[PDB]
Amino acid sequence: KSHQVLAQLLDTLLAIGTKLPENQAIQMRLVDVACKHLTDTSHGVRNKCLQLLGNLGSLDVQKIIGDYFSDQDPRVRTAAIKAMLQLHERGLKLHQTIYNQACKLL
Amino acid sequence: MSDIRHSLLRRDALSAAKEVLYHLDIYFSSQLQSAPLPIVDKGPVELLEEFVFQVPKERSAQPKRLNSLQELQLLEIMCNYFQEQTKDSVRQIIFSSLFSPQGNKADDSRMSLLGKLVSMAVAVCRIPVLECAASWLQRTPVVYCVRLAKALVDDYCCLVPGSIQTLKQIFSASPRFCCQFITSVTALYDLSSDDLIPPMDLLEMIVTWIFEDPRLILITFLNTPIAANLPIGFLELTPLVGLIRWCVKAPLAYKRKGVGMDRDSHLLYSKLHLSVLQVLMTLQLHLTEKNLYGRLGLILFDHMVPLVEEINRLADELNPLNASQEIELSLDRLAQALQVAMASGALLCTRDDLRTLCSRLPHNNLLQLVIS
Amino acid sequence: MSAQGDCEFLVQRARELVPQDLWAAKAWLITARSLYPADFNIQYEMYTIERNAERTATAGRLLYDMFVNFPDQPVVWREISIITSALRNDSQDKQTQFLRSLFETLPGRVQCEMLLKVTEQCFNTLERSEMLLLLLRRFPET
Repeated sequence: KSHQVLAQLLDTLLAIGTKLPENQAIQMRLVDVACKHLTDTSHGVRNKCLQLLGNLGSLDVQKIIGDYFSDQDPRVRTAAIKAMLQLHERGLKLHQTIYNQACKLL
Repeated sequence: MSDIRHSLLRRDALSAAKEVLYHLDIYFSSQLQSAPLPIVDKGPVELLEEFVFQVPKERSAQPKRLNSLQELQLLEIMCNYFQEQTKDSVRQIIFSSLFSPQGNKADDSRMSLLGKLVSMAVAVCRIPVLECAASWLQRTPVVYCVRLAKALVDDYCCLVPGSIQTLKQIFSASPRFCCQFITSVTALYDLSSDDLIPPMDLLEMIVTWIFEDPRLILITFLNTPIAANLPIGFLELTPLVGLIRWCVKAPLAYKRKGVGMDRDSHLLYSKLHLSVLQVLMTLQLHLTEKNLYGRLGLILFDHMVPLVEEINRLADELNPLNASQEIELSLDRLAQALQVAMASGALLCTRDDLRTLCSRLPHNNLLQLVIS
Repeated sequence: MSAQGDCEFLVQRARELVPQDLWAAKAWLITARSLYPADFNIQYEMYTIERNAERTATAGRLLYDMFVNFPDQPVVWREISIITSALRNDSQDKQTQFLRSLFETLPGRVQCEMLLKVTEQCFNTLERSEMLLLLLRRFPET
């Protein structure tokens, strides 16, 4: 229930996922549950969910992360942009549609 | 008619062609119902020559107006009239002189004008002209019709970049013309020059034909029985064996005697040959239970023998080392086409006709296995 | 002509060059007489098992003839039945949707007819219950 414990558990889940990157089904479960808790009112929970989506993700996820470029909390917006950047660094080819969304954030 | 041609030639500013079309329609109103096939009437031939080729009934006569721009306007007006004439007589009279002989002193200029007018009419969506074009090769000379169709296709695609898609759209809308263009394509695919190798636009047109023109081929096959070595032109759109043999042997025959275009396009030529073979097999499957008749069996009419001879001519000089695979592929494709044609039940001989024809074919393991 | 063994050898050779020479595949799989049905085991099935539009029609018409001649290919029906239970999730993901479509690409009636053989021999309680439910859903009065 609590937000600090939920965020810390999401951190733990991120650690477990990074410990097993070769495992695919585990990462799909992890991104699914990150998407599930992505609507929490706590900015920390959304930050950790976006970090999970950035470090772990099929390469849909860009749209899910892209939706949170309009989040009211600025640090959630930074977390979403960093998640997209980390997705790109992992090898994902981002869409041109991200350009207009990022242009508004400047 | 010289007098009618002279009377209709006046007022070239969009009025001469209209008057000529009206006179031709009045003259051939009964002809539109009696026999509106792709034939050239000698009465309106002079009018067509005068109002389009700028040449009256006399070959050395004074041209209609100053020609060029006036001639172009007359051609446009005549095309508009023929497309909206709602009768095959006018379009046939205008265009049929291009390849079907008319026995006239000015028949060459009339033929050039008819070819230009037929190209315009095909581009102006004159369905009756394109539909009659299929019937043009049914009884008139096939070499001249193939040459005219090839010239029109080259003008549409080779000379005009990007207009090939419009030609493919017209062929889809006029499947009779698309089916009649298969013989012209086969004649123009002798692999004796760079233009003989189909381009990317030609490949797209071939794909469009395989998707749609096969229905026209089936309709034509249902219209009349599949004859073996018909008079001077059947236009059955079944030159699959010769086209496959030419395309597969293009990197071999072309290299033997341009060569680089066919040699570098080996993958593209193989893909086109495979698509043509698939289309032919689909057509044979469709025309298998249908009354496609026997006797002929495979659609060769001695063209398979000419293709085998052409392959064998180049199979002895420079082929055995440089392009043995191409010759083997051509022989295998011809034998596979013959076998698949016999798979439709038309060829009622497992090895009788094969011994009659395929015995003289070149040496190939796949072809020998398919034959036997 | 009539050399059925030669026809089978030609079919095998075409299968060997199937990834490159697709024309011989069509010419051999559709070659009537001789060892035609004998060659319609991996040549026609390759088109039937393809992920393209061929599986929409070839599998629903050519595989039925093979099943009538020899009903020994129940793997497809079992795989479709297994995938059906797991296809109700990850709809947004492309891989799950692609797998579900590949499983269900065959006609429903043809799939039920093919799986009726497994249904009769469904010794497993779960398999028998699933088969009975599928039969009831396809035909309530069956």
